[PDB]
Amino acid sequence: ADTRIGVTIYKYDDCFMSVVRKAIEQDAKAAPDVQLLMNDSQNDQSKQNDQIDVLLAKGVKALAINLVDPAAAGTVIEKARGQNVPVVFFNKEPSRKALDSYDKAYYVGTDSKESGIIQGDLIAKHWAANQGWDLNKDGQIQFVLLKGEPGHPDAEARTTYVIKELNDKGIKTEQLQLDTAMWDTAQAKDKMDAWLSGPNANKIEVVIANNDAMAMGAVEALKAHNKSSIPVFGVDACPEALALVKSGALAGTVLNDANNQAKATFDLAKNLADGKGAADGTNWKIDNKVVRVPYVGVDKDNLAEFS
Ligand SMILES: OC[C@H]1O[C@@H](O)[C@H](O)[C@@H](O)[C@@H]1O
Ligand SMILES: [Ca+2]
Repeated sequence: ADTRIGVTIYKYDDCFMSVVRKAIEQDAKAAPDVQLLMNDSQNDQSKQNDQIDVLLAKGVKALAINLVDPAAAGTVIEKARGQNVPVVFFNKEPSRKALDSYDKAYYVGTDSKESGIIQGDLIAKHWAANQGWDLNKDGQIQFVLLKGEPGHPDAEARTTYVIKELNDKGIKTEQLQLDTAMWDTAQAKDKMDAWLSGPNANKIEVVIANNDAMAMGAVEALKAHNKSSIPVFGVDACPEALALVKSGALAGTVLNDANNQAKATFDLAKNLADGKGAADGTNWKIDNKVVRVPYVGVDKDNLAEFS
């Protein structure tokens, strides 16, 4: 009969996870034997926990879980273990210890630091090509940074590695501001607006955001202050962001490959639901229960390949 797979998305109103959610539903449409039970956890781990209980009570044969809280992986694993059901975590990466605590736990995502390195290289390229961006002519990038959720592996790695990569390439940096905007456009717009309204706003040379949603908020705040001359960099290559790379409102971004992350999540979940090896009949390379999908930098010079 039909194989039910339970899926939780941490919040449907996340740009990137909306792409992933839709892609996984398209993938399921192409598997006549599988029924997806899709849940919006509304950015609340307690809601997600209850949703998982309901899915397990409905007899799902696998779970695909996009955690609200990464630290809740253990909690979720113990729920799955109660039914001896496999779980494919995706996009918010559990700790190695959590993954190793249950032989039926897997993870699909990315090499988080790669996105930071790529973003840093993009900034380095554009900085070298636009020395007018060095407003105070000190040879250093005076930056502000809009961080994702504290503790989220992508937020932590993108924040560390964008700056490390710039510095390693011989570009000194001065952090003027850094705060979280929780992956959200409105929070980022308000934070950027505050920074532009504070004393020494005039020192800001480059805006770095851990994702496109926050970058797009910054773009709007810059526009409101007639400061669009300041470049903004993001991560994801969300559809709206690519339009802004085209228009010049966004200086660069980094494709976070939602389509392939969705496909790997679905393929592994379906195999595990069927009691097969996770990668059976696929080309996915699973390394110690993890699949990582490459990022790719995007700017006007290669936009034609992504538009
Ligand atoms: O967990 C959700 C987050 O995942 C990250 O990989 C994406 O870059 C963000 O846009 C998204 O908000
Ligand atoms: Ca400078």
